Amino acid sequence: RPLWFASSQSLSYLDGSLPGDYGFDPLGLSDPEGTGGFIEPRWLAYGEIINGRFAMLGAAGAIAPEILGKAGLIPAETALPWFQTGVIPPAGTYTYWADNYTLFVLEMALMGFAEHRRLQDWYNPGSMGKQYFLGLEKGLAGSGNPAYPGGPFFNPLGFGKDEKSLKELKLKEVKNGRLAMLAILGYFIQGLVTGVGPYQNLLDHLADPVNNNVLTSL
Amino acid sequence: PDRPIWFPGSTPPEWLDGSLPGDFGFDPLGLSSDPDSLKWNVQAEIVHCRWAMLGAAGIFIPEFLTKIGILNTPSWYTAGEQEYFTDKTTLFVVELILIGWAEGRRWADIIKPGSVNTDPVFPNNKLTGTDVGYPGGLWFDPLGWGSGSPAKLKELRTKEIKNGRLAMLAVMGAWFQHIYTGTGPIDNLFAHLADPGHATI
Amino acid sequence: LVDRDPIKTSFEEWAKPGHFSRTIAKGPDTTTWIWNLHADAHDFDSHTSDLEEISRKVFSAHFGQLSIIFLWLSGMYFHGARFSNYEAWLSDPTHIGPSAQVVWPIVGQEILNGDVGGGFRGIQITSGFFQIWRASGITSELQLYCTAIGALVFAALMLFAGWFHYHKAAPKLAWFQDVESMLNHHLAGLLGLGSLSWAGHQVHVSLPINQFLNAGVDPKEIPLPHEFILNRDLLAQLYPSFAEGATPFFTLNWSKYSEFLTFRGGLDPVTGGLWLTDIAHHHLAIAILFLIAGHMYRTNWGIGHGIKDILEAHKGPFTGQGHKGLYEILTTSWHAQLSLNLAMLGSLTIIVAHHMYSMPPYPYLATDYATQLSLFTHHMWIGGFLIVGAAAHAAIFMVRDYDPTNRYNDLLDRVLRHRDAIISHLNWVCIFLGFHSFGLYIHNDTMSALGRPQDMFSDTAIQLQPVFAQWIQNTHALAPGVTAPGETASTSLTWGGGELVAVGGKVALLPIPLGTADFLVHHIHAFTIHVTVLILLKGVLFARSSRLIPDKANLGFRFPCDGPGRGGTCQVSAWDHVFLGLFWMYNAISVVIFHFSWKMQSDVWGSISDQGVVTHITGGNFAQSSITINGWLRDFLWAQASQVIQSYGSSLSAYGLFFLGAHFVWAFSLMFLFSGRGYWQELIESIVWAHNKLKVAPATQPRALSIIQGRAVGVTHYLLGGIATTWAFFLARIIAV
Amino acid sequence: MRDLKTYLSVAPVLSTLWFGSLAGLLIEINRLFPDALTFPF
Ligand code: CLA
Ligand code: CLA
Ligand code: CLA
Ligand SMILES: CC(/C=C/C=C(C)/C=C/[C@@]12O[C@]1(C)C[C@@H](O)CC2(C)C)=C\C=C\C=C(C)\C=C\C=C(C)\C=C\[C@@]12O[C@]1(C)C[C@@H](O)CC2(C)C
Repeated sequence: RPLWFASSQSLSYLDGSLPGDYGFDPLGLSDPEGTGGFIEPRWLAYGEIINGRFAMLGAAGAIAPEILGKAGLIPAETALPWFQTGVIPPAGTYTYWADNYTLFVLEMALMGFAEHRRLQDWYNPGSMGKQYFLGLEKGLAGSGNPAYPGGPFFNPLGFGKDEKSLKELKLKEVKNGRLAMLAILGYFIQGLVTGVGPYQNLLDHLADPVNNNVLTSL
Repeated sequence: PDRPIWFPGSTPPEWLDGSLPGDFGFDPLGLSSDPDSLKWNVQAEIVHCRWAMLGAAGIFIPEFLTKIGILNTPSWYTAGEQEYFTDKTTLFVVELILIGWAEGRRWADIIKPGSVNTDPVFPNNKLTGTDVGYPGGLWFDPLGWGSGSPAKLKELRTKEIKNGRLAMLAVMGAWFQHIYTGTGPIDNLFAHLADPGHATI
Repeated sequence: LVDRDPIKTSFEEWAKPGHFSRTIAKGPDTTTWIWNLHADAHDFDSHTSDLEEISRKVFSAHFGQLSIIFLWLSGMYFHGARFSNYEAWLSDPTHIGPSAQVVWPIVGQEILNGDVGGGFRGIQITSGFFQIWRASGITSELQLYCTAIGALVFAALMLFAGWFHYHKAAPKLAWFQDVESMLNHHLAGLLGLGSLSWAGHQVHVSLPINQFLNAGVDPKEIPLPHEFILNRDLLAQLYPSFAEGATPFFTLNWSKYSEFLTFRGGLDPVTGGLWLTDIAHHHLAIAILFLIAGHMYRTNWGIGHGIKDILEAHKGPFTGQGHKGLYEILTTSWHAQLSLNLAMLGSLTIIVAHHMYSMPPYPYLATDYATQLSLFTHHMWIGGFLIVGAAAHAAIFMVRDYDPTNRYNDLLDRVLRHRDAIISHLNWVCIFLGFHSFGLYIHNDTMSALGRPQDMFSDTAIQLQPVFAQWIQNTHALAPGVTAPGETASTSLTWGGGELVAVGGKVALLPIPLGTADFLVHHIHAFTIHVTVLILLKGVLFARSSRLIPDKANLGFRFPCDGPGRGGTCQVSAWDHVFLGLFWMYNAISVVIFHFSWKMQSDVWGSISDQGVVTHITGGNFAQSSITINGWLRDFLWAQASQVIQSYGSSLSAYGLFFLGAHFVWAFSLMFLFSGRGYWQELIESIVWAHNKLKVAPATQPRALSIIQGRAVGVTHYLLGGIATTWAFFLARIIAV
Repeated sequence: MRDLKTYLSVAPVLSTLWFGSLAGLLIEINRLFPDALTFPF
């Protein structure tokens, strides 16, 4: 298998079982000696998968309204950059059907339900399919792997029928999640130093690369 | 053991075995680990529930009718500042004496059950209850719905307990709403229904 | 290297006092059990012999200490926002006394709410928090409230961390013994990054706000700190170099930043403190130096040094094997590290106390005499206590953890083989210094009493000039332009430059002369310090054995005696040597603080007039009156105590009450020190008899205090009374004048 | 909790509570009737 900045200490426990495993662990955080707290290989893998999925959702979300605005498809009042759409009211705000703090409570309640159910699945596997939950507990039984629950709800199309195909799709998901996390970091830091939309950054760079660049922006 | 729990997937405390009505295994701090505290807390919860239901009715029904104009009763917040036929301390003393006689016999039944079930004046009259907290008898249970199979009793007591908890929450909410918004509880509901998006804290 | 859930969180151990010990947990047959419960509360080594458990217990208590400190800081910041006249003081620092405490009127105690200026009534504080807040750019009370809220949050976080790292995930022993990583992190991150962050804050917030304040602008009209960051035009107007941005830094054109990064030296005439640009440059340089220093010790990547390798390479023909084996001692015993750290911290505290007064770092601090005196005395006392604790824990390590069979060290072995010569030489030095330092005072007193002023050791009859210190003062006064070309003025105004700084009609700092009296007082200081060192080192060296008691190590570190045999063996333990050295530490620190107070009141502090004539507080009588003991008794103790004994009926009556209270507490301690246990045990027997007569005899039999407990109570009450007396006297004297 | 109630009956905690209540009562009494030198009733 290919290796990327592998080390003798890292290779003692990264044998390639996990998806997207290249032996990269210079700091040795996944060292399975004295595991505890939040420093644990299984929890770290689960956190990486979850963060990658959320960044994949967020990477396209922060750019989707922007590119259609320059394309003349949606009204210009809704084609705002991610940092002005109301996330930071000092940076700009937009009036929705309810005030931002009211939306925050509803979002917190719904996400609390979802994340508490997920966490309780993680702590004691197979628990969510026992107690009556509007009759929806039949499909929320999980599959024994916390990061890949499957089932009729989370796997409607029935993808990954073949084990090798499932392995390949898991590898693609991991790679795309890492790329999305890098893209999100780029989003944040580019917005910090330029103050304009990332799509505008790309358009400015394509206008000319020698005048709109790191050497000219910093 | 298979009853629904407040926190699905968790393990209920040992001292809560689901025998009591309205039992969902919610006791994070273990305030009723020993049985005596369990009995005392059950009695306190029952009393709080009934008082709260009476208070919720007396707060919300009068205020609803005043808004629509059938009656012209004052606000429940300021109902204590009106002038009545006598000084308020006299009414407080009368209340203290009467409720001291009433609650005094209730204290004895908790400590020593089955000792205050007889009429002091006319011995022919007795209370028919057998459980602490449910006195029974013709005085308190005239319709006779308080005795029967254990399933019926458990269902009825669970209904009473849950309704009492809801009433406690509603009364606390009304008090804090009047503290903060400075307006009647019914007005708050109409304001919320007018603009649900923005009529908020 | 952590363990999942080592110890269950329960209230079971709360209901069983003394669970940490097998003997104490049995039950209170007598009253000695209650006292033994508290004396062994934090001795983790006695509870168990496992090093990992002791390390885990030690790690958690520091979190509680940090939480307590954060709560203290939160209270200090909150009181300055709600019960203070900080805003009024900000517009007139030279005529308003800081105050941050008010009193409820109940029993006539509202007289303590004296007038302090700014339309406020309260107690005048001398902790110097107002100057710190001004130097940080704080203007309103909202910022103080936010700081208090943040400190409360940090205290809660520290408490939660303390609970977590003991009941949920406790680190293993191998984690604690990573000394190289700990040193690297505490050098690069804790110190260097903190200095860098403070330098950034001073550059971006303190400098413009302080410049606006020194310009005389109303504090309510000064732009908020965030306005200097969002609007670079304001900073460019204040400092033109800010218009270029960070380009000069990355092109090594650092000369452009000379406007706000200077090397001036001296004091700011407007405020009387150091230039803030100098402080910012100093913090930047210190951050760079500490960041470089944190990359020395080896870690998982090969490059660096091994502390064991460094230690093992140093040995000499006089010392044998040298430093081999010292690495294992310092990585296995908690007491030796504690002793070393305590000694270093005490020395650093004394150095800080000496440095703060002659180089005022805060605005309007030099002209606040009470704050200066309070800070000096407080830091000196703290340093002395820490220094004593160092020797105490060194003796503890010597008694307990010393083991030549498995932890042999050549340097420690050689010291223990010639301790007699060290002790005898130190004894001779102490006797010589005592004779030739204090004896000159008695000679002066006798000659003055006999009517022969021409035969005294004084500046007019027989001079004893400190020629060496005067040479240092002359060299430092001429340092700029010769040996420090980049400096404009000297580091301190006390070197003897000749320039005087006056702020608000008062003298901030000026050259301090040295004469015959300074010689005598400095040699007195040396004598006292040498005696204290002698006592502590004799206690440490003879902790295990001596010619009198060969098996002293078997009796332990804290035992009263070994009977009346061999003529008497009272106070032979190492604990008794600390008990005896505390008195000498008290003596030395009291003499030092008296010297400081009299010298500053007589030769430095004062008022200046329009024509520029200085009138000191006491009129410069230190030179001719301090050469005799009668002079110290009369012109210092008798003359300066009229402020505290005449404070009744005014806002300073609390100091007058504390004077007598501390007198009583100090005098009360002599009962425990001069008496013995047998008399009090025999007296109790008669008292118990009458209780038995009336059926009121307790089952917990009353017992007299042990010998060690009695000595500890005596020394504690003695120190408390003396320090409280000196505190009340100093504050009452310095607040009024 | 029985063990929590046991810890509240230990001597220092009970003494602290008793003395705090006592001091509060005395302070309130002196606040209501200040500067008392003789018993007038
Ligand atoms: C049965 C409980 C109950 C109910 C139905 C309401 C209902 C209402 N409250 Mg309210 N409130 C409650 C308890 C309750 N409160 C309590 C206990 C407090 C004290 C913290 C408050 C404090 C409060 C303030 C300060 C304000 C309201 C306001 C309002 C109104 C606008 C909605 C809103 O912002 O709610 C916000 C509600 C909360 C912050 C409390 C949390 C909700 C509690 C825990 C009950 C949860 C509901 C329950 C679990 C669901 C099942 C019951 C359902 C059938 C109703 C609305 C009519 C606002 C108003 O006047 O409208 C114009 C307003 O300004 N409430
Ligand atoms: C970083 C600082 C530090 C740390 C962590 C320790 C830690 C330790 N020291 Mg120690 N020590 C220190 C500094 C320190 N010391 C200093 C500076 C000195 C010199 C004064 C000493 C002198 C010293 C001696 C002499 C002894 C220790 C001992 C010990 C060990 C047991 C502690 C114990 O049981 O105390 C229990 C704590 C108390 C009983 C509290 C004391 C109460 C104080 C003195 C009175 C405060 C008065 C107060 C203002 C009045 C209010 C009262 C209120 C109720 C109204 C422990 C490992 C003992 C040891 O190792 O024995 C084997 C021992 O005998 N230490
Ligand atoms: C309720 C308990 C109790 C009672 C009935 C007595 C009774 C007596 N004591 Mg006494 N004593 C007590 C507790 C008690 N003592 C305690 C706890 C101490 C230690 C501080 C002493 C120390 C003491 C001395 C040193 C002397 C007496 C003497 C005497 C006798 C002279 C009368 C007198 O007022 O002396 C004065 C009584 C005192 C100064 C005691 C102080 C008051 C204490 C602190 C009260 C504490 C009560 C305790 C907390 C009970 C808790 C009750 C709770 C569980 C409900 C008298 C028989 C004298 C005597 O004749 O010698 C035999 C004498 O010289 N006592
Ligand atoms: C009980 C209550 C609050 C409950 C608190 C809870 C949930 C605590 C929960 C937990 O403990 C558990 C379960 C388990 C533990 O491990 C953890 C915690 C989390 C600690 C509210 C109200 C409790 C009590 C109430 C509601 C009181 C009612 C008042 C009345 C009757 C008023 C009547 C009047 O209004 C009229 C009718 C007309 C007016 O004119 C006059 C007046 C007099 C104003």
